[PDB]
Amino acid sequence: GSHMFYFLSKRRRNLLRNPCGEEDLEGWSDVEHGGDGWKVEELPGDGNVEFTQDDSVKKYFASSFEWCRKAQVIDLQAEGYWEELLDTTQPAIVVKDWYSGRTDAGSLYELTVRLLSENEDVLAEFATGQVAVPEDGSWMEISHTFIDYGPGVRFVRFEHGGQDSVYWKGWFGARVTNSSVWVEP
Ligand SMILES: [Cl-]
Ligand code: NI
Repeated sequence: GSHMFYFLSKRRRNLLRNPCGEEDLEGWSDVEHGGDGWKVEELPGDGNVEFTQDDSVKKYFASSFEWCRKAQVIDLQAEGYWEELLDTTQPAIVVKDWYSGRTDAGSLYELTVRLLSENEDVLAEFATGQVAVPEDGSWMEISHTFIDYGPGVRFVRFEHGGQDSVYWKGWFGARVTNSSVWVEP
């Protein structure tokens, strides 16, 4: 009620802008448009129809027949995570993403998240490599929690992407949405 655990718990919030495409590609950088590029689409066109545990999620980004990628760099200090706190406490940095594909074509997904120093030094890294998206159209979560990452972390670089497995014109690639980065104690 006055301790750091309480405050970090209270200030926990997604630090990624525009996680679902409500603002199109706004807030996303190093946007790479492989094939026909990224396209924001709405939930239930139907199919497998899952997106459970969060009904606020209405849209997703769909990738095409060559890699579509996009990234965001989060300034932890600017969001109020004190340099001293980051350096000695190294509080949990939790990154999550949701991906799915179509039932009429396979697709691939990849996530790379890095903790960077003030000068873009790569201090920590989580990387999925290329991942087979579920054939049945279901949404899959990926989650990684960075701990014990050492001093000097200032930025979180979140990068993800998708492509189809069929090389077809249109948007048959991996779909991504509800991406998150937050700090917890
Ligand atoms: Cl949140
Ligand atoms: Ni307290």
